[PDB]
Amino acid sequence: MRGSHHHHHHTDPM
Amino acid sequence: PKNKGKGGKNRRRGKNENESEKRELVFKEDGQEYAQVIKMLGNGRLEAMCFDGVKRLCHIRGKLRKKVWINTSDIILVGLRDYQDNKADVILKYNADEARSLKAYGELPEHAKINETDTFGPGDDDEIQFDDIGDDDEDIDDI
Repeated sequence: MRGSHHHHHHTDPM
Repeated sequence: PKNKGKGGKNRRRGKNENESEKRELVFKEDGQEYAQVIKMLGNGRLEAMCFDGVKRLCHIRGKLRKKVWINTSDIILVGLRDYQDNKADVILKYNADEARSLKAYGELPEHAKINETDTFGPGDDDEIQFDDIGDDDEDIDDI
């Protein structure tokens, strides 16, 4: 969410 | 673990260990009418009343006894003319999941209300195997 590449998407494996 | 599909990039398989699985929903049959259970009796029979407003004791099927699931609040199909009318023997069991299809069963309207749903497929499922991945719980202990 913070610090990666502008704005990531879907970073929660469930 | 979300999105319950089939084809894509999950599970992965291809052994074909003797195919013996496939969905097969059944609808009301000619001569037989659908019904709704209200109360349960001993075991070989159950208390139910047809959506039309007819209370009758539907006896559990023999052959279906191996795969017949009856409930006090579920849809079912019972054959008529076998008990000289009035009574009807459950020919097959209309599951709750199927209930969504019941609109398709041509029995219940779009405003009909279905009871029980369960988190996909039947519930309860006593006894468990493996039970790996955890042991010490981790992350949460008291919640």
